[PDB]
Amino acid sequence: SKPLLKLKLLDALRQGSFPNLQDLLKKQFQPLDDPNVQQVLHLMLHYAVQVAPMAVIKEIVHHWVSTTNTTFLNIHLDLNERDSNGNTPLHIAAYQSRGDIVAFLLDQPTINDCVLNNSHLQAIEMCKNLNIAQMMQVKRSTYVAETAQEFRTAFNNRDFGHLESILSSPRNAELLDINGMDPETGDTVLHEFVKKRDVIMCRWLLEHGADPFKRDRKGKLPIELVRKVNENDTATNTKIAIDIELKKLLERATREQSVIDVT
Repeated sequence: SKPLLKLKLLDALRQGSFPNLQDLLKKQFQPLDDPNVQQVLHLMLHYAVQVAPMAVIKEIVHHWVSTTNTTFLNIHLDLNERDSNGNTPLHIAAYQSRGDIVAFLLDQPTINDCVLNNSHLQAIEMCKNLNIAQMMQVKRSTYVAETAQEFRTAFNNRDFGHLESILSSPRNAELLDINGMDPETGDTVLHEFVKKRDVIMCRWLLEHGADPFKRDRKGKLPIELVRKVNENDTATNTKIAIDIELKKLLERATREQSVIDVT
């Protein structure tokens, strides 16, 4: 039954009519609880990238990817769905030299161009056409710079909601290094908040991956940026309580870190 569904879907995709595809799915890809139906639908974007016109690929993505929209399909297609080879639609598009599809996918809100297939390759490495590879490299570099800016905006305005959205992004897990030097300031975030003496932000950063063993551009560890104070107990040391708290936090984090960032 799965082979039948695959052949049926590919036939509709090759014909290139989205309205026809929509009707086909609505009437023949039922019920929603059929395993084969679900499995083939999950690979629809892969198959579309292989045989369908740009217009169809665009309609598929705009109709069934965004989780904020309810549709008849009743399935939110994953733009980063991995097939049995670990390939995503972007991997397929890059290998098949469909530059326009590659660019379109890279412009989508939920795209993750860092997914590795079973051979440990990213989509950009699938390119035989290096002009397409160059375009992917430039688009990634632009995104990296804009995201570094987004992160700076969020932490400098102390917007935890925004920070949550930035660090929870699958793509940012690899394109935004909380322990790396910012491309514009050259500074490392934990260090900056230690100097700012914002302990709550420091705690938040540590819980989200910030490493107390990381040295910034000046070769300084976060703990070395704490005010040079003697006392280890806040009792009767009210005027340096924040500094003591900060020192204690970083000392504890240094013990708890477990995995030191290696560069």
